[PDB]
Amino acid sequence: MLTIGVLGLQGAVREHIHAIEACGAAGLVVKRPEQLNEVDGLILPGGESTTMRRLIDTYQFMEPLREFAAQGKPMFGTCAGLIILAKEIAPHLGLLNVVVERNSFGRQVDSFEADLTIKGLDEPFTGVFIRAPHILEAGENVEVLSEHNGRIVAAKQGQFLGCSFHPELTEDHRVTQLFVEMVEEYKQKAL
Repeated sequence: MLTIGVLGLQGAVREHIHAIEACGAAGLVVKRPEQLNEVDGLILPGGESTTMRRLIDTYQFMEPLREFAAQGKPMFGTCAGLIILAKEIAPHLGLLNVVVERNSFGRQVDSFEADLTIKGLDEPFTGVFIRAPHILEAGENVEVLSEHNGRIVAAKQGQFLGCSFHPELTEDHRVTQLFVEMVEEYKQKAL
């Protein structure tokens, strides 16, 4: 069976692990780069991308994360991790071909929920947005999974998955399951 990592340098990880476990996979909190060899896919979560990036440097994760990607292993950037996985205008990994802008809303108005139609899910999914990054543009190689008021909020590209909301702050595990299916799909093809 599958093991999915959650990068554990910064921010909350307990809910992501719970969601992974709820989908029938094993969860591992990844605190050191060598542990990437122990998982079949990786969630990159976090709340504070700048903080997260500084820690990524401190703990020397950047090149291991690039090698993990090169192995074909799925990676799911949620909320801040979307920033780490994708591009900015115009560093981090630049693996997912979308340009992302950091949140600009103040602390008293930076959160909302919205019911989303997500490709691959039948019933709407309650998206939890908290200082959500904004995707400004998606490349031609990127599959849009969900949009809300004209803004791309979930996207997929091969082994990469990204969303700007928190799919783990709910008891609805259908978005995590989409990711688990990508990992299962990698696991089947892996030689």
